[PDB]
Amino acid sequence: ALYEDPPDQKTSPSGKPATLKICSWNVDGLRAWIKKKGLDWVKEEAPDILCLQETKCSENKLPAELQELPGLSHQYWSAPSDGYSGVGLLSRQAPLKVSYGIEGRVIVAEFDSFVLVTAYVPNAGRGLVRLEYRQRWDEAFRKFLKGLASRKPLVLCGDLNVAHEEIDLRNPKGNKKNAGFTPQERQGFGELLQAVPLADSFRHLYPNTPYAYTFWTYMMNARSKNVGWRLDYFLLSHSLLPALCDSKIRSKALGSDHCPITLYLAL
DNA sequence: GCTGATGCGCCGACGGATCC
DNA sequence: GGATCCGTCGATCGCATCAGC
Repeated sequence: ALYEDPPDQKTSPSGKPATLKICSWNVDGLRAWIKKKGLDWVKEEAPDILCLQETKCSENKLPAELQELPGLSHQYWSAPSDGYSGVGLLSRQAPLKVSYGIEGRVIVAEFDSFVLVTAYVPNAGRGLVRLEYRQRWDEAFRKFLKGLASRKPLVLCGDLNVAHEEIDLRNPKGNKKNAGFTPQERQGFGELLQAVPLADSFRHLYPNTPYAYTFWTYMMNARSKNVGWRLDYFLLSHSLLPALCDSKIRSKALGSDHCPITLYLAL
């Protein structure tokens, strides 16, 4: 069954209008994604903040298009030290603080009224050869997130590399031993929401909506059949739920095997 | 400088067995 | 004997290095 995202709800349930638009995208390689017109999609979406994962591109190699972004001119990049991984954070307004780590996987940006964490969570790998690291990472991430000095509410977004529940992927039965849908990963997502605490923005608004995916394997034309996974999230502190207008899956924006996701907050 | 081979990280389809 | 459950296998992309001209 295919899916079409409901229209954009730009007003919080109390009736206040959105004032912050946040977009997150695993881009499957930034230089490729630019060549496939992904920057055209960003300009059409006009986010206040743009979070990229899997840039596979060090800063000296960022295409020049990236300094032709005047609405997103405060840019911060993090790649591993040892053409793989990599994350990026672009913002209309300069943040108050920017830090990296908890690897080239996490950027922390403090804005006026909240703290944005974008994350590219390590993959448990084919055959699960990296699942134990993932579980160790999950726990270090959690403890890092909880221990964020600021009393400001938390926005965490990006590629979290797990389909939380069976509703979040097409083939839950046959993927229960596969990376991204192990009991160990699902449990990890569960602990994060309660430990921190955090809420799954998309399902707080659409708790029963099936077939909403942010990832489709390139193989076997899985995207055309909407055979996919929900691997990309916005996660909110409980106090930011009143200001939550909508959380979107931009299924039609091409350029990666991940699609963009977008958050509308009313601050 | 540029190309192509190769290596690496990143499951849906399919075949066979069991169950009522 | 249709439905379901289980294990096996081939395979998309982007980017790196390496070899050659």
